Amino acid sequence: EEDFKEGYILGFIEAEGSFSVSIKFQRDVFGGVRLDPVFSITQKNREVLEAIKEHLGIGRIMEKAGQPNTYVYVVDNFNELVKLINFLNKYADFMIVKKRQFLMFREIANGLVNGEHLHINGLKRLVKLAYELTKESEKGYRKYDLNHVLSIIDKWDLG
Amino acid sequence: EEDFKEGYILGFIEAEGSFSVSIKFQRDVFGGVRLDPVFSITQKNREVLEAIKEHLGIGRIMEKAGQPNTYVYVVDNFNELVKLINFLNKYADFMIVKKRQFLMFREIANGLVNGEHLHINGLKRLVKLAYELTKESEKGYRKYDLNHVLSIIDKWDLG
DNA sequence: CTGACTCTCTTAA
DNA sequence: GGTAGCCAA
DNA sequence: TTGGCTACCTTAA
DNA sequence: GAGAGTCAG
Ligand SMILES: [Mg+2]
Ligand SMILES: [Mg+2]
Ligand SMILES: [Mg+2]
Ligand SMILES: [Mg+2]
Repeated sequence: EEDFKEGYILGFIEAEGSFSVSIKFQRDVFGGVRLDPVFSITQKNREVLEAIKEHLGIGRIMEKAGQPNTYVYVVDNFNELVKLINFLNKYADFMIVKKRQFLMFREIANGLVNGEHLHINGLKRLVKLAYELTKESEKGYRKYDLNHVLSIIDKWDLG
Repeated sequence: EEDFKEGYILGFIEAEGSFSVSIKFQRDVFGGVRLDPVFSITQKNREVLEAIKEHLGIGRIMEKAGQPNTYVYVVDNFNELVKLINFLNKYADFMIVKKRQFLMFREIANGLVNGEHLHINGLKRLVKLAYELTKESEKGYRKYDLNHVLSIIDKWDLG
């Protein structure tokens, strides 16, 4: 049964999967702030990343910078992100370890997938949701605090 | 599906599961050397460990020494170890990341279960298989090298 | 504006 | 993610 | 001899 | 496990 196989992935994602939304300051972007969603799984054994990549028909594999002979399975473009999300909604309910992260991650991805960040308030909202997301993880951090980012969005608006 | 749930576990085990066989020098044991098999999964989210434990009907949960507020799901007694192994043999075929570790782990666990370590040569073989196991691991280590352990067994045999 | 490659930072395995 | 010490059972 | 709680060591997430 | 820079597209 491949249901078992899909249980393998979801189980694998709960253990070593990663839902992240970076904030990149780009002057030519609306609001002067960009949100960049990135789902990924790191692994020494390139093999498993290959299966998953093949069973989901999305994402790419690479060498993890700074850690030679280690690989990262990544899926970040909007199109593949939707498929990824489509996939997880199916079992989201049994998601134990990372249910919240995903839910918050989906909310942001979809939000961008619906151009919510195309207006000031919309952008501020997603940015806030990104910081909430960080609060959910142990290994995450932020270069600048929320108010700082928000004050940059306001500066841009005055333009 | 209970099958999907079984895939969640196997996937979880491949990512963050642990198959270990410690060597402990105990002067009153046969060969002066003991091999101690331990399967375990560490996790901050105690919840997920509770499920797995409740689903495998075996193992225990504890806080992880040195890492307050982090938990470890451990299954090490011979009885539970067999059930654990019985479980994994089922899907052992699809195991990608840790297939070898398990196979080598099982060989040792079983070997002790059948008292193979009760005769010198038998004990020596399992000890060797343990070092092979460490070779398969990235985060493992040995306090003493193999020849040293083997020379302790020989010393004890003279007595 | 988004894609994606390069690089950086943290700790739970 | 993996080892090893100890002492009771 | 094995159980299992305590303490220690490493890096792949 | 997770965040940010840069520049081509
Ligand atoms: Mg991007
Ligand atoms: Mg792993
Ligand atoms: Mg034991
Ligand atoms: Mg891990």
